[PDB]
Amino acid sequence: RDGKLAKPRQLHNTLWGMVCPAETPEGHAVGLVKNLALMAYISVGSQPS
Amino acid sequence: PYANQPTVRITELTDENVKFIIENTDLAVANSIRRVFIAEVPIIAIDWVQIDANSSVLHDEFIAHRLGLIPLTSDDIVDKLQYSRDCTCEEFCPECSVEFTLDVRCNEDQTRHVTSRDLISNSPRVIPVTSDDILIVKLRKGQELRLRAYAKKGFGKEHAKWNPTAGVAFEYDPDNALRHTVYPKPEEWPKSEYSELDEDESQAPYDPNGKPERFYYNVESCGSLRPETIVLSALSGLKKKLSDLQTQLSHEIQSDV
Amino acid sequence: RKLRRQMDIIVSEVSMIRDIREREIRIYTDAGRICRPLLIVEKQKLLLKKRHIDQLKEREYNNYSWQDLVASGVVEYIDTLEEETVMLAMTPDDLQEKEVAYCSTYTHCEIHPSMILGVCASIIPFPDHNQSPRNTYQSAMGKQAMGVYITNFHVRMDTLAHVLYYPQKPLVTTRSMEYLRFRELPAGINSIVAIASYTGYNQEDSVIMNRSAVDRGFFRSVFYRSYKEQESKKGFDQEEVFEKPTRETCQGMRHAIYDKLDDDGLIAPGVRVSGDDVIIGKTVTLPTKRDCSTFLRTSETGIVDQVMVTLNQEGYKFCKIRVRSVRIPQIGDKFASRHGQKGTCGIQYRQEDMPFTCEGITPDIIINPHAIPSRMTIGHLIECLQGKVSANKGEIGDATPFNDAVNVQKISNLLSDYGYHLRGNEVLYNGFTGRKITSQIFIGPTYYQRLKHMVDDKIHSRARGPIQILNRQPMEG
Amino acid sequence: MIIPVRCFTCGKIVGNKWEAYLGLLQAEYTEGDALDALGLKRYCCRRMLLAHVDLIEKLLNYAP
Amino acid sequence: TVINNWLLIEGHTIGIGDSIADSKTYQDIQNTIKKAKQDVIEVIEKAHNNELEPTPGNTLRQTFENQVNRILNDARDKTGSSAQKSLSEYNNFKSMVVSGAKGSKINISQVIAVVGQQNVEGKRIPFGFKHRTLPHFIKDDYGPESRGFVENSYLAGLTPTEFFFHAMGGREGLIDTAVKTAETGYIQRRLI
Amino acid sequence: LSEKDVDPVRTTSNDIVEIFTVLGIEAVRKALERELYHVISFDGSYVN
Amino acid sequence: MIYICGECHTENEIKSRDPIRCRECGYRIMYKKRTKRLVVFDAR
Amino acid sequence: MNAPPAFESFLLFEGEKKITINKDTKVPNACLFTINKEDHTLGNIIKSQLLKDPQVLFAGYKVPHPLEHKIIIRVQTTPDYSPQEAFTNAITDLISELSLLEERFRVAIKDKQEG
Amino acid sequence: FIGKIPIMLRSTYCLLNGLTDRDLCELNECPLDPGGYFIINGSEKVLIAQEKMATNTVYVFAKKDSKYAYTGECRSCLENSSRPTSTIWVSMLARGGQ
Amino acid sequence: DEITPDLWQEACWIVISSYFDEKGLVRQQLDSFDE
Amino acid sequence: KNVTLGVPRLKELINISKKPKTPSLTVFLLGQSARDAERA
Amino acid sequence: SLKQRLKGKEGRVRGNLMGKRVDFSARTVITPDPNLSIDQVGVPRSIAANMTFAEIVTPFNIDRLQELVRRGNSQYPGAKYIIRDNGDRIDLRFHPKPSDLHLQTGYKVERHMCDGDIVIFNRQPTLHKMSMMGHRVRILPWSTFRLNLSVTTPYNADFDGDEMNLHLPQSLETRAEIQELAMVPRMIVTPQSNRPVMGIVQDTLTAVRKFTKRDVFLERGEVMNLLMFLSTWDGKVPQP
Ligand SMILES: [Mg+2]
Ligand SMILES: [Zn+2]
Ligand SMILES: [Zn+2]
Ligand SMILES: [Zn+2]
Repeated sequence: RDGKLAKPRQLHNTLWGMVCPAETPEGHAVGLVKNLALMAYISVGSQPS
Repeated sequence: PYANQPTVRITELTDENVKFIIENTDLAVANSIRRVFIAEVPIIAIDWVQIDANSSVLHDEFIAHRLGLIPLTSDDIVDKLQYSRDCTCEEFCPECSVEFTLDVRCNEDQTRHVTSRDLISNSPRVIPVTSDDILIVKLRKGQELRLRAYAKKGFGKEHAKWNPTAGVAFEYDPDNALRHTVYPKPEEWPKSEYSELDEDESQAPYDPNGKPERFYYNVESCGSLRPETIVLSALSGLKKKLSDLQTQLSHEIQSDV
Repeated sequence: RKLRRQMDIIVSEVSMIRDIREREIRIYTDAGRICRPLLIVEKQKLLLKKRHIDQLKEREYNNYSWQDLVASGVVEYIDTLEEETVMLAMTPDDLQEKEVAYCSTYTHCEIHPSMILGVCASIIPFPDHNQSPRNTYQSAMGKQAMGVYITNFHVRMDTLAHVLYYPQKPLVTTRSMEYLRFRELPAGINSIVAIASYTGYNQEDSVIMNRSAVDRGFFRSVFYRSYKEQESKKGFDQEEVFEKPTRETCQGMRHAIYDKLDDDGLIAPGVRVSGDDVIIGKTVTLPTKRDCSTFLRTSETGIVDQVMVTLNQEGYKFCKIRVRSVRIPQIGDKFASRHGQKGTCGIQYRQEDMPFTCEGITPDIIINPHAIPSRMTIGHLIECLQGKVSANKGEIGDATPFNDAVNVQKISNLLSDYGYHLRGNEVLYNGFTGRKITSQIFIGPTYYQRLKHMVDDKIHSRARGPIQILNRQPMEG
Repeated sequence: MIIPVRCFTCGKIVGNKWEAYLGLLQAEYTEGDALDALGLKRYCCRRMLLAHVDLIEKLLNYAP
Repeated sequence: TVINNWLLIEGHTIGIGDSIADSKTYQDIQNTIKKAKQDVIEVIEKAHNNELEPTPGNTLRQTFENQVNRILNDARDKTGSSAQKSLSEYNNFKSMVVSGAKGSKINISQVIAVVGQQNVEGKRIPFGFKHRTLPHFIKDDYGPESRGFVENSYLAGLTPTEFFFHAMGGREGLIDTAVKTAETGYIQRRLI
Repeated sequence: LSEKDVDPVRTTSNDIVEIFTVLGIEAVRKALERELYHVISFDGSYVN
Repeated sequence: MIYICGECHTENEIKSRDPIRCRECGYRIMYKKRTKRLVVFDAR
Repeated sequence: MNAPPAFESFLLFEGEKKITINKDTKVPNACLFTINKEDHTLGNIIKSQLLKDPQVLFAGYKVPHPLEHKIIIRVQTTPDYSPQEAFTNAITDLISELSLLEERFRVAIKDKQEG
Repeated sequence: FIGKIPIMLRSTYCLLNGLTDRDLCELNECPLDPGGYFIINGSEKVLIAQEKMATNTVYVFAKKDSKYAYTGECRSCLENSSRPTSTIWVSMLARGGQ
Repeated sequence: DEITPDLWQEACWIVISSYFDEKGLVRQQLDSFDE
Repeated sequence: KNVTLGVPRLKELINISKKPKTPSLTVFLLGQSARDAERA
Repeated sequence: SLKQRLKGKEGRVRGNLMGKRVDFSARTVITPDPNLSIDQVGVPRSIAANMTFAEIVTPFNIDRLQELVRRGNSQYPGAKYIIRDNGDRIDLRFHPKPSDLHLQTGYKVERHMCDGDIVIFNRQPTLHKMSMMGHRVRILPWSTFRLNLSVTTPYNADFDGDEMNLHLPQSLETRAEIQELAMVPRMIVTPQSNRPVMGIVQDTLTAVRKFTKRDVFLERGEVMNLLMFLSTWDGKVPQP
């Protein structure tokens, strides 16, 4: 439902340095499947105590 | 209406390459000679491999592929050797093939390089050219490669392994007097090693009456034949192609009438 | 900020965002936040100094690593939310250097702008000289190229595996490729590619391949198909076992030859197989015993590479059989460069037929000039020009995207030093006639890839085949 | 995986130059200098050794 | 068959030499782009100083964007025509365009002179960040560089920001192609 | 259409339903032609 | 009917009926030995 | 699966004629020579030798298909000269030239090897 | 004993943890293999990262079709407890109603 | 003292090389599972 | 200004709908207002 | 239930009547062939040797069809089956004994597809008439379908991995239908826009532009070479 409200296929400005701007499957999955940029890191989480 | 009277001036003759110039010839004859160098000069190459044991990291037809590409000395034996198809034997015999054997077992901690030096032939005339040696496969301790192969006659038109040349440099009109190539900017183009122009000059003046002549060759040999032997074989091979065609043409003309 | 940079109480992955206008400070510690390392800039200067670089140069035998840069407060991770409050410099040498004061409050700097690209886009050479969709197409094609997918591929038994005989590392490469190990496990070969209209067989994204080069192993590859079969004793009445069926023992057996099978019902390694052959002989006892042996597809024709016999997770005896099939490049096989220039092989010419330079060099691949103008893959032309300088110079060319030290003019000047036209054009002679071609052909080394899509895997015909019993309509048999 | 026997473009022998090429590099030769020492003049043959990856070495790290 | 065999003599290629232009042509393109940027700066100053009067049927923002876009659109055309005139009779980009075989005038200009303005949904690159297209610009930066105007050609290469904005503009083409494939034959099967 | 000083002849709408209920089916036939032609010829394409 | 152990590479003759397992290693992954039949390769 | 044997390009199968002559009815004194299992090596050399004949009005060759191994040589001669006669004289001249080239290349090899 | 957890290869709980490249080759493992996947019935399975909206954050959106002029949602989740996320909406009813 | 522009290209890729010496390319998957 | 075109507009015509996406008119003036901007 | 069997996109009425798999169809990758006519499609030997056309035995072709039966499946071109006047099918490869393989008028010999056979060639999506045109089969020695470069435009086909379907009409009546209605030359001009649907393309279009320039001059030898590729040439060399 969330994806319907706003189109996520478009390459958003904020993907810079986080998601590769070029790599995306062609076809029905354009812009929906993404790939991390080389130095992109996803936080594993920690306690805010 | 009749044949050209071509002349030959050999400029360099080593064990690897022969550089020569042919003059007073047509471009078609000059080109057909260089195509025969590559595609129609017979040599001897391995075209049959049975692998009795292969524990190496390369599969069987990887090894066979590498064996076929190993050049074998075929300078004088090739002429008297027969084609297996033409030979009447039971698919193989000394008159149409040369047997090879390779039996290498690695029993040492040091990696064993299976080279062409390990290829052993029953004919002393036909041996691997290198005997640095050509690497066939590297063997780890406990790995073995046991095979027997047959080397038969063939020319490069069938497979690139029977091509005796390691590069055929062909050239004509180095100064572009004929304007067979039009340079958008002649000044940007380096001079040919055969060029006879001054440093300031970039192109020879256009020769409207000129014809392609004085063709330059540099036939580099892989090792199977001597570079001079390739050219001599090519001229006789091309001559045999035409004489065969003439013989067939004569019968066809007779049948028509 | 100070605590995070000292790593005292605040871990590196904690993002603190201040919305000055909204009077809100948002601190995020949860997981799932995507962040990247950025160099910290203070007073229009990098906190990264020569001393940090020197210590990193002796990375080993020094215990100095990336973590010391983070601990030293020289680099920190910035997530997307924090990036909205960050004034970022693309480079230190240009952005925060004294100049017209566009901005004097840079807070961070990029380590290198080329890190925006991912794994597959990081092998594209000169991706900033290509039209963007072509970089997207290559990222797709790069995942379908052939090479050595993993070093221990002999031990593995995968349903499908393609291995190139002679993978090469690109002559022209990107700095990022050092970390993808693309050098260690390359997927492709450096091809002498001529951009010419030779005989019309490279038209409409088709390719003319050198038959002599193919004869020498050019883009030769292996195809491994692994078949797994397990025998299940479920059901008291039925008990399937591995053994070659015999006419007298089994009531019904196909006319296919079972000589290939061993006494254990499994074909031995090193045996040619085809459609008519049976690789696994499995017979199920009737409630004589019916046979349920496995057959190969008519298309496949290879040699049994490996036969392993084990007990699966369920504890049932099962065997994996790997069939080896060598795939020599032929007409219809797809080939691609690293710039979205994908095409099938239209025809193959022997070395004598191919056009040749004055040195006797014939291109391995000839591509149509009409592929470039629409796609605007100038990076393909620059890669060929750089690769020509690389092969002659003996140095691997650098095609990092946003490099000001490299440009076509600099590459062209280098090519002149080696006795070649500065723009990579050469005078080619017609292979058929030997006459000089009036136009000088752009020729040089380009990294090409063989794609998994072979024509043999695709060609298929149907002519009065095995219809379905229920529907009385065609079906695969 | 292993050095090709022939240069793809011209068929020149290259299979007996990988070990010498590695030896020359160990002798502080530049890659271009080593190729010139080995007789590789055409850039098609220089391509063969300059771009070769010798995976057979690591394949031998797995016991048969 | 007849001309495929004459082309064996004439030959046809394309290479780096066809993507280059004269140093004089490069200077002319640079002057046009340098002046075009200054023109956009002046339009920004008028808007900033409230000296920009909206045109009928458009708000102030639409008026500014229209004025900026025409300046940059004119600059691309001026540089594109200049690059085309520099081409010689021998140029292979021109030969394929002139015959109509492949490519167009815009392709030549992009390769040689300027890639041009990148648009998402018909507008310049949006302020996806907070009043910024990228974190590398100042807030409320309406200049050509900030909003997705590629001042370089494909031969010269794009800067990291231009590379990303060009990727943003190129993603729109990728999405549209996928939609058309989905829509392909839908109307036909309804009409039939 | 009824508004004064407004051409009651050339004035039209791009809504087929509005045309149908105001002018008729034959007006729709002509209006549908023009709408269908306009979309087809927008990009310069031609259909018989 | 020789099977090579995947762990110790021991060649052991195994019948169809008896369980598949290394005689001395105890390993449960067995590879068939290469066929004694001769297969011809053309070095093409 | 459809790959043809490499020898099919130069080996005649049973019942295949190396050369066949067909009269070209469009123009007088014209014949078509269909040579099997030949390529540009013999087509170009023969065709160029024919053009040196002043009695040969037209000489050309072609490979109808690269995947096939036939060359068609069309020769039109003057009324007093036969296309078959032109073809035979063309081959003899080529054989004469090639024989002369062999002799002179052999002499050159001796000269260079001698010193 | 309560069950078995599939283990991601080359992770701290994988057998190939801390093994040197030579050790990996002894185990017939490619040192260049990055790990990061699971072997499930012999199949190497990779878990694709799933992109979802951040929790505990107030987001104000506008829907034209719906009956609310604006809606400020907040998907609330505990600090690593009660995986289910409860979403609360605070919507301002549209002015369309007359 | 300070990294000059003539040394920046070498310096920045030493920083990048050290980053991949420590993290690799699938550190996200492994770190997530370890947690 | 902008109006629906291409497939979506083609879809609307064949899919005749009481509410098009971008309903609009084209009013023509038959008096002096046609040639007089102020009167228009 | 019975209602389920009919319902759905895969139901009998829709999934088995409006569209269905068909015999005597082939599909493979397409590659260029400038040496073929526009109305000619190159076909792999394996595809041709697998697909057959039933030829009614007549005294005109009694001997020719007899040879194909003798050659059989082993040798191409041969035949796969014999259908007697009874309508019963005989599998040739099982038993090649000529005694049981005598032919007579009224027999149908399912000979292998040969050169000149009419086929329907299709690229999907099939958007207009020119997406299913008729071609003459040309057996060629590799594993791809060949297309003249001009017919790529009507098919919207490219040689970068595209695959096209080959359908072989199986009777004289349907074979004559393709010849007189659906062959490529009859499709040159489309009624959609009353203009040609295929034209000259990349190399030939770029080269014909150069070829027709005012300063293109051809020597005697060159002209005789170009005339060898002019099938309609009347044999007279024009005055230079
Ligand atoms: Mg395609
Ligand atoms: Zn013999
Ligand atoms: Zn070479
Ligand atoms: Zn054991």
